[PDB]
Amino acid sequence: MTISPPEREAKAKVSVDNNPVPTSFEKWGKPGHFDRTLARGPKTTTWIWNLHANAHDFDSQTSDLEDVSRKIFSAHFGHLAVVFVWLSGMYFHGAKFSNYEGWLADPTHIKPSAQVVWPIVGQGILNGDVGGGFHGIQITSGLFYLWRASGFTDSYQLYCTAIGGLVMAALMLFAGWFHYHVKAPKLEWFQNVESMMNHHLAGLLGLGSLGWAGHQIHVSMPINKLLDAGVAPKDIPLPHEFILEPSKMAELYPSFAQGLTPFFTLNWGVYSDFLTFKGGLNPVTGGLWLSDTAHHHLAIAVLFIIAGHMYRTNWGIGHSMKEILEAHKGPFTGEGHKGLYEILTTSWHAQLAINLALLGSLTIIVAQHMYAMPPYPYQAIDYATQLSLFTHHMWIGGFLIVGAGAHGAIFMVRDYDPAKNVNNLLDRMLRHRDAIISHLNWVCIFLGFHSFGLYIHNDTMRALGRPQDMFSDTAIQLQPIFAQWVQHLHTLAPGATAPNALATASYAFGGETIAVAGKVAMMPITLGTADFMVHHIHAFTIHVTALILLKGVLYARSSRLVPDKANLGFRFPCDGPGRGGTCQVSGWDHVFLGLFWMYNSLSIVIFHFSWKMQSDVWGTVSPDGSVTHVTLGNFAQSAITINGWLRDFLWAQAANVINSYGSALSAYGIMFLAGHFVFAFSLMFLFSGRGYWQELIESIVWAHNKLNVAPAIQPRALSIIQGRAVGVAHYLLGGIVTTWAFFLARSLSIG
Amino acid sequence: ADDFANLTPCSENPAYLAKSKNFLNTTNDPNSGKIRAERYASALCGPEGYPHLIVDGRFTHAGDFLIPSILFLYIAGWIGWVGRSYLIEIRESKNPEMQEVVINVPLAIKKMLGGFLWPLAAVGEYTSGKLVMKDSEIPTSPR
Amino acid sequence: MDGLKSFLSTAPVMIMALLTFTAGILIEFNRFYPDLLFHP
Amino acid sequence: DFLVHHAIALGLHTTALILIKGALDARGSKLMPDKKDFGYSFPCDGPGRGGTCDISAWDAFYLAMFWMLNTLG
Amino acid sequence: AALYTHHQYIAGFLMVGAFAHGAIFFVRDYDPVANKDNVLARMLEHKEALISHLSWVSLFLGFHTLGLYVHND
Amino acid sequence: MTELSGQPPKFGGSTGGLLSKANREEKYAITWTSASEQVFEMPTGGAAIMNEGENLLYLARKEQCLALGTQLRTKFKPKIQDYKIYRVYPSGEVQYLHPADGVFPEKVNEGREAQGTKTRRIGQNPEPVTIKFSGKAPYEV
Amino acid sequence: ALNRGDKVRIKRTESYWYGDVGTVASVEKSGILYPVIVRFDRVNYNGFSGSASGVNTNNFAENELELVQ
Amino acid sequence: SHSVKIYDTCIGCTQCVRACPLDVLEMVPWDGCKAAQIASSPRTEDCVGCKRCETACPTDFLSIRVYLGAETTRSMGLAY
Ligand code: CLA
Ligand code: CLA
Ligand code: CLA
Ligand code: CLA
Ligand code: CLA
Ligand code: CLA
Ligand code: CLA
Ligand SMILES: CCCCCCCCCCCCCCCC(=O)OC[C@H](COP(=O)(O)OC[C@@H](O)CO)OC(=O)CCCCCCCCCCCCCCC
Ligand SMILES: CC1=C(/C=C/C(C)=C/C=C/C(C)=C\C=C\C=C(C)\C=C\C=C(C)\C=C\C2=C[C@@H](C)[C@H](O)CC2(C)C)C(C)(C)C[C@@H](O)C1
Ligand SMILES: CC1=C(/C=C/C(C)=C/C=C/C(C)=C/C=C/C=C(C)/C=C/C=C(C)/C=C/C2=C(C)CCCC2(C)C)C(C)(C)CCC1
Ligand SMILES: CC1=C(C/C=C(\C)CCC[C@H](C)CCC[C@H](C)CCCC(C)C)C(=O)c2ccccc2C1=O
Ligand code: SF4
Ligand code: SF4
Ligand SMILES: [Cl-]
Repeated sequence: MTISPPEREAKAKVSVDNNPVPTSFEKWGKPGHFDRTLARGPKTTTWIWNLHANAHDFDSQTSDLEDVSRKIFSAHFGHLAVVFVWLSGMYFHGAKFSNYEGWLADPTHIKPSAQVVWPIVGQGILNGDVGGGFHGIQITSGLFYLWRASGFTDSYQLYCTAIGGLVMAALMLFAGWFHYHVKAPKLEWFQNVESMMNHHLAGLLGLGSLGWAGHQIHVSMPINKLLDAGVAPKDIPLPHEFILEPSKMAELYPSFAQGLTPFFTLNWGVYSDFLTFKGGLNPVTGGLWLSDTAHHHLAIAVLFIIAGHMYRTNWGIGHSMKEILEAHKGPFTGEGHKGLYEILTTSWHAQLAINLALLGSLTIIVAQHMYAMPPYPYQAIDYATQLSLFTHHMWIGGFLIVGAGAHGAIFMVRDYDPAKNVNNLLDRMLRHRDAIISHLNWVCIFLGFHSFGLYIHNDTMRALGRPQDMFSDTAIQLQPIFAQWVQHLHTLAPGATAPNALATASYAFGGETIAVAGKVAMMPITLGTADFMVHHIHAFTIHVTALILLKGVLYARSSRLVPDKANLGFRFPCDGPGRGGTCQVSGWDHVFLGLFWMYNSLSIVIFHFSWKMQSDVWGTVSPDGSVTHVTLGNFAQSAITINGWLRDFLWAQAANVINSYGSALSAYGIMFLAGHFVFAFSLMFLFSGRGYWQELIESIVWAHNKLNVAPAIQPRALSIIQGRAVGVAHYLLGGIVTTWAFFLARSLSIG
Repeated sequence: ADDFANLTPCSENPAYLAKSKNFLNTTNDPNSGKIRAERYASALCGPEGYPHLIVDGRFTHAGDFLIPSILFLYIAGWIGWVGRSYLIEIRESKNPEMQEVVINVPLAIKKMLGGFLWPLAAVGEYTSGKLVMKDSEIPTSPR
Repeated sequence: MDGLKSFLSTAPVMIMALLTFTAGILIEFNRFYPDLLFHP
Repeated sequence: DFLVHHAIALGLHTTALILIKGALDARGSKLMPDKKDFGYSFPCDGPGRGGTCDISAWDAFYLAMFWMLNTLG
Repeated sequence: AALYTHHQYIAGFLMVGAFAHGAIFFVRDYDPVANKDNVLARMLEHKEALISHLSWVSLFLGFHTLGLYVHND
Repeated sequence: MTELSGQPPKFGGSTGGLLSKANREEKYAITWTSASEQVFEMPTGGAAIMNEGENLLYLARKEQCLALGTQLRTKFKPKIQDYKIYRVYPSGEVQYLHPADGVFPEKVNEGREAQGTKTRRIGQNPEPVTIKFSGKAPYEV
Repeated sequence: ALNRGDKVRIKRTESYWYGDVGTVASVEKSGILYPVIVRFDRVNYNGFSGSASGVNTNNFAENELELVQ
Repeated sequence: SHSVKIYDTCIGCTQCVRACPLDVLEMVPWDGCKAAQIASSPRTEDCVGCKRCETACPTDFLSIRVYLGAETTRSMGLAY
């Protein structure tokens, strides 16, 4: 019994249990309380690791689906509160430790900074001179550009935003506590997938973009209209003045003189001065027209709100997703989607696999769309922000996708019920897993031979003094003619298949060379032989990662080698040295290998992005009109060999990282070496096995017993699974930190 | 006599003098570089102008290793001795693993505060037979 | 309650508290007496 | 030269540690008291008794080869 | 340069092989009753101490050499 | 071993079943009776339906048969413990395999002769040097 | 000769607790090869990979236990 | 085929046989332990060497030992 509010249901499907778990601190001092195999306490050091390994494995703690659902819901509230703390921290550092107003007054002669370092042990050198007398660390997160597009002009608004973010974090934390301990919703409530979808479509995504269209129209658009006109930020009215004095809007947008009447009478064209379809970019800032983005958010809101009405809830109108799914079956696929509604309404891991896959794919789509259609003012000219945002979203997407593989496998081991999947899509997938995987295997072999092998052919031909026998734009050509054709279609579209659009959706497809200040923001990104070869590298590495994770899911129950793999679990090291050796058959080990292959794929993607943008897009433009690129168009002739990537990309561009000592970039050289060290360190865990280390520990325990200093909690070597987890965690950390230091030194040292 | 001829005093070394006129400020004190120059002008520099530490054991360079060595050893013996003492004391408490994982703050602080006498404590445990164990009473693996 | 004190005396909390205290010690010593390569 | 000599000392001592500990535990340890019955080289002893990957003396040779290459580097 | 590198690599391979075959001896040829209490068996009898002190000097050298290098960096 | 009887489980097929080894080398059979027509998991992937009454199923290995057997006796509300596993050769010879003497091997049964028993401890194996240049290993002597 | 509560040191060589000390829990009847049951404070390695602890009890013969107490 | 030996420290807890996924082992009458039973390995031709039995053994170092030997179609666990 804690706080007891009235009730708060209004003929709703809301159903809760009051006070199921009392608030108490005792279990805080009882570590491992949630696991029966842990509650008694430790006896060996393994006990510690598993305590962290199983902390969020809510299935393994309780068999009750309702309690698992409640734990998940409150954990989501806690995670949202963490994200709120982080975002308010960003806004606070923008308010109190940034040069934001100074940057806003003159964004072409000052570098954004929002982290000041204290002077100690010499590290004060990291406070590089970023312009206007400001000294700090140059940020590449694009926070300043977002804040300018939103219409921030003052430190006090950022400070108020940070305070609101802290209050929101407190609210989320209290909601998590409240819905686990005070009013915990029943399993019947979570399974209302139709209502949840209606609300997340019309309410979360639809009303979200509607309110943001409101802010963009009333705050972002007039304020940026005045900012780009050269008006000093202090002379611009505050956001609320345009709402108190509507004549300001009306003189910035004459349609406002007519008000809301054109909206309700379907006379929308009157609004054509602030709801636009310009395309292209803003000539002053290099970003997307904010009016275009406001019209975009308005249309997206209408779309999502309409979508939020498909599913039936309390009123007979709408769809049952179970019915729809059951109706989709064909002569090739047995019972079709029968059973999918029951799977996705009783299995958290199935939902999480779907959602991880789609959210990772979306994060990648975000990187790809934001680089070529730069949405924020002055982001495209800031090549460091451009590179950093692209690569960051890439990595997040890749990790989410690999997690999707993990949770497909966990579904197969823990929630798949064969009596509920008789001759449906999942069952037939299991029943021809061999065809699927043997073919994916062969496609990967073909894609590797005919992508990487082309590079090896070129390296060997060039070394043999035989340039005319290479795959290149000047020899044996591999032109990507379909991508060229679609680029041409996009360039012709404003005048034919997109009449009411003035410019292209993106200048990468072709057209003018948009440059702000002396640097190009965007220009046609042409595609040739090297681009063909690297796109097939991408297809190859993606296919191999998919091969690994899909094999992990489809064989998690069994294989010809191990027909009872399901009984062994999702996470386990092997089934012994027998059958020739069965190490790494688990779904967890497939995730473990897919991590490395995803890292490979994304490393190549981001290297391709960096080199192609530095060679053929980015650069400085003379007042005569001509363009001079950062790496002088070297991609076409150098990216067609492995030696070209080793010398003209890695070797040439690493000069900034390795010479960073003695300047504000010194920390990037430090972390370059740091990533290298962590990568090398991971090889100890990956190339060895725990038996050797357990024996070494035996000798060291003898040393301790000799002086009567051996611990009661006996030291054990890491488990096989944990050895692999540590190895891969360190491999990814070291390699990614290496590339991060490299990229930041490079993109910050190239104008 | 002419020992360490390959090196010269930093106050003699002209490269050190040129670089020390440019010693950066490591803290907020606008004199940190100047204090550093004055302080390091006492060591032995090399042709490049950086100080070189002599650790062969001569007391004229005792501050280059001997004094920090003594200091570290006192502190490290302190840490190890109080840790071992707490580890011993837990063993008589029925469930020692829990107090290894959930620390007995009062007992551990009592043990930590009494560590400044760890050399004499270790000598006493050596003479009394508490420090070292016998071979025939320690578990070993097959040979 | 006893639970909160026990949680505050767990190995991770205790080790991070000791590490933070030692960090403060070393940081402030090098703030008021920096650049001690050796003993004068 | 001083620093790299101590790096060489580390490399020599670590490779010797791997090799000597493999040799001395080749006949048996507490993880495998009967290891001499299994021979110099064998895959492992299975996921039991905690897991026993790279448990043989051949495996110690294999692990020490990396440190040999590192020291030579 | 090539001669020095060549011979040092050959010597590293030789050293690793010598220790590998010491291990193989212990696996295949060692007679504990004929070498009873002699120097060989006595080495085997305190193998914990040998391995442990090798581990200690390895840790010593590693910690402090990496520390000096990273401090200088 | 006379002639195997029993309906095949109701199943639409899969790619995970028998290969060339089954006809060239050897295959395996498992029979069992079920009180009801009911769903079970194929060790080769997917779901199948066992018939009410007798059931006869062919698999590629002995291990797949024993995995199906554990599933039968540990994953159905009334257990299925009457399953029999046979080895089948291309000549047609059928070799009854499991349960070997009509009694599951986990429980003692009179009449079984100890195989692979040693009258010593593991630590009492002889030194390998004492048996070198022979064909044996310390556990074989 | 052993009784419940006796502290004994293990002498089996191949046993995990050779040189370590356990306490006698029960003594089985004659005709059995290893009648003396000993319990230990330190678990052994027993368990599949990743298991929290191990087995802390084992049977021995009198010639394998050395009375300490 | 792999070799499977059963030494006299067997307590006859039957976990040997319960863990075997290929029915290599049996419980046969014996007299060395209280349970009056011991493990036997009459069908090592079907052994694959997964080591589940030893993973199940409780005695201080195993009473059942699997030594991998001459690899066959059966011992390599081949379905083809
Ligand atoms: C002071 C308020 C309070 C109290 C005393 C309790 C009491 C209890 N809770 Mg509850 N809970 C609270 C707040 C509180 N909760 C909040 C705010 C949430 C929303 C996240 C939840 C959601 C929740 C769930 C889902 C569960 C519990 C459980 C439990 C029980 C076990 C707790 C434990 O394992 O040790 C204490 C553990 C910790 C303190 C974790 C350490 C902190 C983590 C590692 C990081 C911090 C994240 C944090 C939640 C958010 C960040 C804060 C932000 C400012 C950055 C226990 C009786 C569990 C249970 O019922 O056991 C069966 C259970 O599953 N609680
Ligand atoms: C329009 C109604 C609505 C809205 C806005 C949401 C929104 C959300 N839901 Mg919810 N849900 C709803 C209805 C709604 N739901 C219903 C009817 C059900 C029952 C079927 C559920 C059951 C459900 C479950 C089980 C879960 C969610 C979760 C989530 C969150 C995950 C997505 C996210 O993090 O996005 C972005 C995040 C934000 C934008 C942060 C803002 C969050 C605040 C609290 C929302 C305030 C809006 C509110 C209407 C006030 C607006 C008025 C005015 C200020 C304009 C999200 C904030 C998941 C979650 O995270 O749990 C906490 C979760 O597991 N929903
Ligand atoms: C959630 C986002 C959001 C928010 C909260 C606001 C908020 C506001 N807007 Mg804005 N706006 C938005 C989105 C948003 N807008 C979008 C998407 C557009 C693009 C279409 C606009 C374009 C816009 C314009 C052009 C104007 C505003 C104006 C205003 C202000 C006064 C309007 C009002 O609320 O009075 C209350 C509204 C009413 C009482 C409506 C009643 C009038 C009609 C006749 C009723 C018809 C309703 C009926 C059910 C439909 C049937 C009609 C049919 C039978 C003929 C107000 C603070 C006005 C302003 O003040 O300018 C600064 C103004 O001129 N907005
Ligand atoms: C919304 C996304 C999401 C959700 C909520 C889950 C949920 C869950 N996952 Mg999953 N997964 C995800 C994404 C997600 N995962 C991703 C992105 C991946 C790819 C890496 C995976 C791969 C995966 C695997 C392989 C496994 C899980 C497992 C689990 C379960 C246990 C959680 C746990 O391990 O506890 C505690 C968490 C930890 C101990 C993490 C500590 C180690 C991290 C990686 C260090 C990170 C370092 C840091 C980021 C940077 C360095 C800082 C440092 C220098 C200080 C849990 C139910 C486990 C399971 O058994 O499922 C039932 C498991 O086996 N997941
Ligand atoms: C550069 C190192 C390297 C290389 C060459 C490979 C090679 C390969 N890996 Mg692999 N991998 C690596 C590192 C590497 N891996 C690491 C570190 C890991 C740990 C995570 C993995 C883990 C891993 C997994 C889990 C998988 C692979 C897969 C594959 C295969 C993909 C199919 C393919 O590319 O077909 C074509 C082969 C090539 C492109 C290799 C180069 C061939 C050259 C260019 C031509 C050969 C010339 C000629 C034959 C020379 C003959 C000389 C003459 C004297 C005989 C492929 C053969 C996947 C697979 O098997 O897919 C089916 C698979 O699932 N890898
Ligand atoms: C692991 C080997 C190692 C060693 C040998 C050193 C050694 C040193 N480093 Mg370095 N460092 C290392 C690793 C190492 N570092 C690494 C890995 C990094 C990267 C993070 C750094 C990065 C680094 C930087 C950036 C700096 C140093 C500095 C220093 C010097 C400062 C000494 C000092 O603070 O005065 C002496 C300090 C004390 C006496 C305080 C210690 C606290 C005591 C215990 C207080 C308690 C008193 C107690 C009662 C004892 C009193 C006596 C008692 C008996 C009565 C010193 C010579 C600083 C310097 O000035 O360089 C010359 C400097 O700025 N280091
Ligand atoms: C850069 C790569 C790398 C590193 C750092 C190590 C590290 C080590 N190895 Mg290893 N090894 C490697 C590669 C590496 N290995 C590879 C590729 C293989 C082939 C598989 C092996 C195989 C191998 C074997 C078989 C053995 C070793 C041994 C050792 C230890 C030697 C003693 C020593 O140096 O003491 C000092 C330790 C270090 C310098 C490393 C730690 C560095 C960190 C920074 C210390 C600071 C702690 C840090 C702050 C912790 C907080 C983390 C926090 C941020 C989350 C040491 C810990 C031997 C051993 O165990 O000796 C007893 C041993 O038997 N290695
Ligand atoms: C760059 C692209 C241009 C190059 C063309 C390449 C042609 C590729 C082959 C055509 C696609 C075949 C799938 C649709 C054909 C199709 O779905 O037919 C329909 C059929 C099922 O139809 P039903 O009548 O059963 O529909 C009932 C549904 O409700 C589901 O229950 O699907 C199957 O039979 C499953 C077999 C899929 C196995 C084929 C997949 C092979 C993988 C390779 C595909 C590469 C595509 C790459 C493009 C991104
Ligand atoms: C007391 C204590 C313990 C244990 C202590 C024990 C048991 C220690 C045992 C030590 C042993 C057995 C041996 C030690 C041998 C030490 C040697 C041989 C030191 C040699 C050093 C030399 C030759 C130094 C020389 C240089 C001299 C200074 C002579 C110069 O300028 C530099 C330089 C390097 C030349 C614990 C572990 C239990 C608890 C800890 O807190 C402390
Ligand atoms: C300085 C000098 C000098 C001196 C010298 C000396 C004194 C030295 C020697 C040296 C030495 C002395 C060295 C060494 C080394 C060693 C080693 C390197 C080792 C080894 C071994 C191995 C490798 C193996 C082993 C084994 C095993 C493992 C087991 C079984 C048995 C056997 C043996 C096989 C003089 C004065 C003269 C001159 C001048 C200078
Ligand atoms: C080195 C190694 C070990 C030994 C590693 C061990 C025993 C882990 C040692 C970790 C120490 C005890 C903790 C140090 C790291 C901490 C988690 C970091 C905490 C730092 C805070 C105090 C700030 C294995 O057990 C192993 C197992 C399987 C394959 C490979 C390997 C392997 O390579
Ligand atoms: S090597 Fe390790 S993972 Fe592989 S089978 Fe042996 S014990 Fe298992
Ligand atoms: S082999 Fe070991 S664990 Fe299995 S029944 Fe025999 S004595 Fe018990
Ligand atoms: Cl080249």
